[PDB]
Amino acid sequence: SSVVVDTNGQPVSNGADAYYLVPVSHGHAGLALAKIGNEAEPRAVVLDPHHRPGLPVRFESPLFINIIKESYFLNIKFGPSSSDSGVWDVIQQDPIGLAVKVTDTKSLLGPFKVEKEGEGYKIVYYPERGQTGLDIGLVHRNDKYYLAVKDGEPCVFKIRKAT
Amino acid sequence: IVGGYTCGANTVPYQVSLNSGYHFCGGSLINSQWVVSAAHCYKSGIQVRLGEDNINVVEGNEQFISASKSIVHPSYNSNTLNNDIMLIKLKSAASLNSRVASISLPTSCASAGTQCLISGWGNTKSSGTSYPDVLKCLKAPILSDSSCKSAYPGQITSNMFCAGYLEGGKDSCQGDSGGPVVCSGKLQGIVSWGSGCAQKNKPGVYTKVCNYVSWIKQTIASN
Repeated sequence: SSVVVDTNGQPVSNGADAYYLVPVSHGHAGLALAKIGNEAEPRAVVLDPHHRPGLPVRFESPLFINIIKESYFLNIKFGPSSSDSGVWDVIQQDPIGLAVKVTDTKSLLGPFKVEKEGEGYKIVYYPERGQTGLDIGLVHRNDKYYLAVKDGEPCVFKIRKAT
Repeated sequence: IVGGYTCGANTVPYQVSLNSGYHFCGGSLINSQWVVSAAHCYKSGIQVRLGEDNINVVEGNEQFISASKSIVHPSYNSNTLNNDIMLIKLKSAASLNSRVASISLPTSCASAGTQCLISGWGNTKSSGTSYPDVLKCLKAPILSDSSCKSAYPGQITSNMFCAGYLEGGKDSCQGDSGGPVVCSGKLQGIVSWGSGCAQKNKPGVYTKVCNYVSWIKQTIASN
């Protein structure tokens, strides 16, 4: 339930600021979009070795507070704060499985949490708010790391403010 | 506060700031040594500023008193946002003046359509962010529980009410959490949450303080 912190030791803001997720296990990797299955348009959220420091995200909570706690249920999104595209969700899709993807809507409370993990943070997906979490990790397929549910095997990020 | 106005020095003397190296939450002074805020504002070694109107000045008839105790509601439901109330015991009673006074707890629950005063130092924009220097104020009416549960299917419990404008323009916003909602001169609400700020059909949700007065009085009695 501590406050989520960026690399400069500042609390992460509620929607106001965008942050690069920086893997600590893949220096050359950054966040981006890839196609999955039969889709014309890229909708799956990937780490790309070919792409640092990454597309930046916002962490968003309906709570009228401008700090993020590890305990808050979040929406994570690419793009501007208020807008309703680039909102993260998990979709069961081959060949990846429980894949992190973007969509054009937003729920009141997101299904994601940011949690201290060893030396940094992991994203944890919650299919429902009462239940325990599913760490988000990486599926190496067709030369990239698709973000997807891999419990016990999280991808660790530092949160760098885009500035 | 979006669509609000400058309160003025002396205007909201029961408003406090919760501080841990920075402002993060509003609160309400309910007696010389007890503050109400949101359970979701809970943080270790909170320091309360009182008598501040300008949040970025180091002096001005002000008091900075550490919490001695920060007591979240023992039913606080971080999944449902239910029972979103916290009492803070101050380590020393505040000294009272033009800018520092307590609000009292309500006799009874406020009814839909009653006008209220909401105050804090949160964001003043619907899209983007502008944080004020001075405390801002908003008159916001209470909405029916049918109007509220409608706005937020499944989420409105018995310990919540909606205030504001389903038309948009005017609402609490990020940084106002834990601050006062005062109706007929009593603390009726605590700023909790809403879908965005000042959007159509997406009003503010406030902790229903009338439901908690027995607990507050009993928690003060015992602590």
